[PDB]
Amino acid sequence: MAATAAEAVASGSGEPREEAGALGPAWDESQLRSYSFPTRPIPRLSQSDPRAEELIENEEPVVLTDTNLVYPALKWDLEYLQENIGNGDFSVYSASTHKFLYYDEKKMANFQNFKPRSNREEMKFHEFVEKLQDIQQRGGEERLYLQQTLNDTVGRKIVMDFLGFNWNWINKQQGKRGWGQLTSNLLLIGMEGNVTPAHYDEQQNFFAQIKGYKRCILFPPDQFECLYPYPVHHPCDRQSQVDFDNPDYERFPNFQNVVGYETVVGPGDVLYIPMYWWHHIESLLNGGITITVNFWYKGAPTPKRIEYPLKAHQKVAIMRNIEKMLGEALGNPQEVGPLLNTMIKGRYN
Amino acid sequence: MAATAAEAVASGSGEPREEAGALGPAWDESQLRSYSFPTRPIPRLSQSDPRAEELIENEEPVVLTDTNLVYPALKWDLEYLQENIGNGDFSVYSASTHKFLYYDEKKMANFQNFKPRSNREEMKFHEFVEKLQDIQQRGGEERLYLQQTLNDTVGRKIVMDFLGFNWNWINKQQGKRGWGQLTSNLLLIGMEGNVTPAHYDEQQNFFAQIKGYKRCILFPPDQFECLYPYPVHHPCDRQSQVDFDNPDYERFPNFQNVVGYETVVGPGDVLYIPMYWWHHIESLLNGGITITVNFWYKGAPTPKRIEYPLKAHQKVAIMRNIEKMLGEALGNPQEVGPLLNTMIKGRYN
Amino acid sequence: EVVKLLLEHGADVLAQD
Amino acid sequence: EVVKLLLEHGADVLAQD
Ligand SMILES: O=C(O)CNC(=O)C(=O)O
Ligand SMILES: O=C(O)CNC(=O)C(=O)O
Ligand SMILES: [Zn+2]
Ligand SMILES: [Zn+2]
Repeated sequence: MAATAAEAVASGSGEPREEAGALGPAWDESQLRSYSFPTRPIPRLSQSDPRAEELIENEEPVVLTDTNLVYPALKWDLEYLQENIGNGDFSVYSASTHKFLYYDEKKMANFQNFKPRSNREEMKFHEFVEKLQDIQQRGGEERLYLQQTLNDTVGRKIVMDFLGFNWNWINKQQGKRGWGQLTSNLLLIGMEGNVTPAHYDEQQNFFAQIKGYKRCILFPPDQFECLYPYPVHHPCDRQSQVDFDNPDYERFPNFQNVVGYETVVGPGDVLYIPMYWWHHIESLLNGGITITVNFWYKGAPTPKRIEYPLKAHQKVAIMRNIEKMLGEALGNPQEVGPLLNTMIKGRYN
Repeated sequence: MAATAAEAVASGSGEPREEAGALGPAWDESQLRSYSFPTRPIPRLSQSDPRAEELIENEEPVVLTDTNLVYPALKWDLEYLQENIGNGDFSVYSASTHKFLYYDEKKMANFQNFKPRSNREEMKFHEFVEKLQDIQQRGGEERLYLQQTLNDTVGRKIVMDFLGFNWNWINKQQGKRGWGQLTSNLLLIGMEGNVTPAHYDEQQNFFAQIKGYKRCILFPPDQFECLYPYPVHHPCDRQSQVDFDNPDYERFPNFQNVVGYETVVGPGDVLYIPMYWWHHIESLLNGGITITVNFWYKGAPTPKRIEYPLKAHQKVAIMRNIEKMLGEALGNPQEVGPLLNTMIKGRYN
Repeated sequence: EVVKLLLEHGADVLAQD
Repeated sequence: EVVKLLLEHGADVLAQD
C-alpha cells in the first residue's frame, strides 16, 4: 500500500547513531519536539562520496560527516571560549519561551504594533556565561541564545583555531559552485530546547556543528505556499508565520501539505543548507548547551541566459522584488497589501 | 435625512431637455435600461463657463453643450455617408445580444477557452447599410455596430467636413492639458439599444455626439475595486467582468458600492471622458441609429516629480505594469494569477 | 526610478491595434 | 531586461544588518 510505504519513508532523522567506544546512543527520540507533519531524512554522506557533491550542485541539503571543517573548534566549550573568545560585545537574545523568532530592527519602524517576544542585549562573554550560570542556579525559566558574528576581536587561540579550519575543502566548494564571498561566521550558542522558527536565508550556508546536538528540519523552496512568510517589509521577513507548536489551519491551510527533510547534527557534522531552503533548528531537549558556527556565502549571480520554466527559488526572488518595488512606488509599505488584494480579488482568485 | 438627500442627488441624467421649436421631449426615461446602482448627473456646461475648464483640468467628466466641434458633421446620416464616406473597409461587429464586449484579437492566443459573443466583419459602407436594411426588412434580431477609425480613404466632402471641425478649441485643450497627439477618430454607428459594456481607455477622449442619443454612465478610476476588470493579458483587458444586466454579487461583491455619473448626449454635445475613467455607453431604446465620432489623445507624460499619496489612476497604472512585468518574467501569462495568489494568501489577505 | 517604471502607461483603447 | 530586474536577489540572513 503506497500509503504504508509513505508512512515508512517518513522515518524522521532515523535511528540515533551509536557513538565510538560504545558510548551509548548519541541522542534519544524523546529529545525531539513533536509536530504535525511528516519528514523524510536528509542523507548522511562522506565528502568524498560523489552523491554528496551532486546534492550540493543541485542545491539540495546534505550532511557531510567527515569534512574536518571546524576540527580545531571541536574542543570549544564555555570555559575555553570565555578565556579565548575575547572581550568584544556579544549579541544575546533573551526570551520567555523556547521560540526565538528573528526580527529585523531596521523594519520595526513600519510596524509599530509589532512587539518582539525576545530581547537582544549586548554583553561580554563572561557575563553571558555568568548569566547562564545564574539562571541554572536560580532554576529560572528565562532562555538565552547567543548569536554573534565572529570578528577581529577574538583571541589569538580562536584565531589560531580558525586557521585550522578545512579552508581547502570549503574554498573549492565556493569556487566550483560559483558562489560569492564569505560574508560571515555566525557563532550560535544556545540552551537546551531553544528553537529557531522556520525561515529561509538569502545566502548559501555550511552549518558546522560543534557542541551538543541540533535537529534541523528543512523544507524545499517550492513549499512557499505552505509556510506563509511574513510580508517582506515586516520585521519578521523571511520567517514563517505558522506556529509549529500550534498551526492555525484556518489562516494557513496549506501547512497540512508540508513535508520536511530532517536530520540531527552533532560535533563534526556539516549540514548544507541551500539558499532559499526553509529550516527549523532546535537544540534537543535535555541535551545541554549547543555550539555551532555557520558559513554564509553570497549566492552565484543570476545566469546570463534564463531558462524556463523558472525554478521555485527564482519565483521566490520575483515575489520578493514585487513587494519591494510596490513598497517603494507607493511610498508606504502599508499600502502594499491593499493594492495586491485589489489586483487579485475577483480577477485572479 | 441624509439617506433621503442622497436618494435625491441620484437624479440620474435628470429631466429630458426640451428641444428647440417645442419639438417635444428629446428622449424618454423609458428609453433607458434599468440597472442596480445609483447615478448622479454629469454637468452640462458651456465651453466658456470657467467650471467646464476646471473639470477638464482636474480630469473630471463634463458635457460641453456649445463647442461646435463636429458642426459640419451634424448633417451626417446613412445616405450622406454612403455617398461620401468612401469605399474603404469598415470594421463592423455583429452580435446576438445588445452587449458588444470588446476583445483584443492579439490576446486571444493566451486564452483559447475565450469565445467572443460578437464577430467582426470587414465590409463596404453600402454593404453595411444594405445589411442594416436587410435586418430591418426581415425583422431579424441580429445586431450590428460599426466602429472604424477614419482614414485617408474618405471622400472629399467628408474631408471637407473635417476641416470645418472646431480645431481651434480642441487644439487649445490639447496644448493646455499637455496631452500627446491625436491618435484617431473613431466613427461609431450603432443600432438602437446597442450597448458598449463598462471599460476604461488609456487615452483622453472628447466624445462628440452626432446623430441619435447616447446614455453615458461613467465611474471614477478609484472605483477599480467595484468594477473587476479582466486580467491584463486577457483579450477583454480594460473591460469590466461584471454583467450589468445580471451582477454576480458573489464573485463581485464590491459592485454594490458602485456609484456612477451619467448623462445623455445628443447631436451637438461633447462629453469629456477623462483617461482611465470607466464608462458604459448605450444607444437609447427605440431611438433609432446613433452616430458619434470620438477624439483620442495620448495622455500627458508622467510628471518629473511624483507627489504623494498617489492618485487612483496612478495606482491603476502600477497594477497594470505589475501584471505585464510578471507575464514577461514568468514566460507564460497563465502563471500570473497563481503567483499573485501565492504572494497574498495568508500573507496580505 | 522603478517608480517611474511602474507609472509609465500604455495607450490602449476600445479598438484593435 | 525586467526579468533580470525581478530575478536579482538580496543577501539577508538570520542576523542584524
Ligand atoms: O542555529 C540556529 O539555531 C539557526 N541557524 C540558522 O538559521 C542559520 O545558520 O542560517
Ligand atoms: O461609443 C461607444 O459605444 C463606446 N465608445 C467608447 O468606448 C469611447 O469612445 O472611448
Ligand atoms: Zn471607451
Ligand atoms: Zn538560517
